[PDB]
Amino acid sequence: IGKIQDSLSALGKLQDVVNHNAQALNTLVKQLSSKFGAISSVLND
Amino acid sequence: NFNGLTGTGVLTESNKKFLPFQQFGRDIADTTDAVRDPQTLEILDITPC
Repeated sequence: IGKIQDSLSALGKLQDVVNHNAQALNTLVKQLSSKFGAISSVLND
Repeated sequence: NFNGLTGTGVLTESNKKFLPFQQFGRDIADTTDAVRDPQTLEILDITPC
């Protein structure tokens, strides 16, 4: 059992969950700077 | 409105240092988060309300 710490000091399956949500939130925000063929991308301008 | 920059938020004293030609700053994802007052030349953060 003592050897277990040496193998740690693996958890990529846990980091992938964090990465997948961070990437969807970074993409969702970036998609606001798109004109989609309009004159501008800002509803006040 | 800072000479064209239109927005809403709370203005507070900042601790950033612009280069001596830059008016305003943006954060990651390209949204304005700091401006410089044209008259007093001080950097102010813009936080959402």
